[PDB]
Amino acid sequence: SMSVKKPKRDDSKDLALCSMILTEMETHEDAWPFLLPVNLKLVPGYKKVIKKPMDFSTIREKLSSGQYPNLETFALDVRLVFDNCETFNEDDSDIGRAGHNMRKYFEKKWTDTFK
Ligand SMILES: CC(=O)c1ccc(O)cc1
Repeated sequence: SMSVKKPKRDDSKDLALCSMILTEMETHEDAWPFLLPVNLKLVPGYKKVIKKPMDFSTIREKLSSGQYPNLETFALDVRLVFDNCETFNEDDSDIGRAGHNMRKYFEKKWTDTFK
C-alpha cells in the first residue's frame, strides 16, 4: 500500500527471455497453423466464432514495438492462440493436436524460465 513496498522480481531480462521463447515456438515443426493470422475471408465461421484472433506473427510485432507492458500480458496472448485453437478445432484433427502440442511446449519453457 502507500509507501509500503513489497520486494519485486528482477524484470530486466524479461523482454529478451520472452523473445527467445517466442523464437523457439516460431521454429517448432508444429507451429505452421499459428504463424500468420487466420484468413477471415477464406475460412468459414472463424470471424463470427473467434472474438479475439491471435497468432505468432502478431505477438512478434507487439513484442518488437513495446505493446506488452509486462511478461504476463505476453503469456495471455500466447495462451489465447491455443484457447482459440481448441474452440475451433476437434482435439484429434491435425490442427487440434498441433495446438495441444504447442501449448505443452510453451508452458514448460515458461515454467523453466520464470518459475
Ligand atoms: C489456427 C486455426 O484454427 C486454423 C484454422 C483453419 C485454417 O485453415 C488455418 C488455421
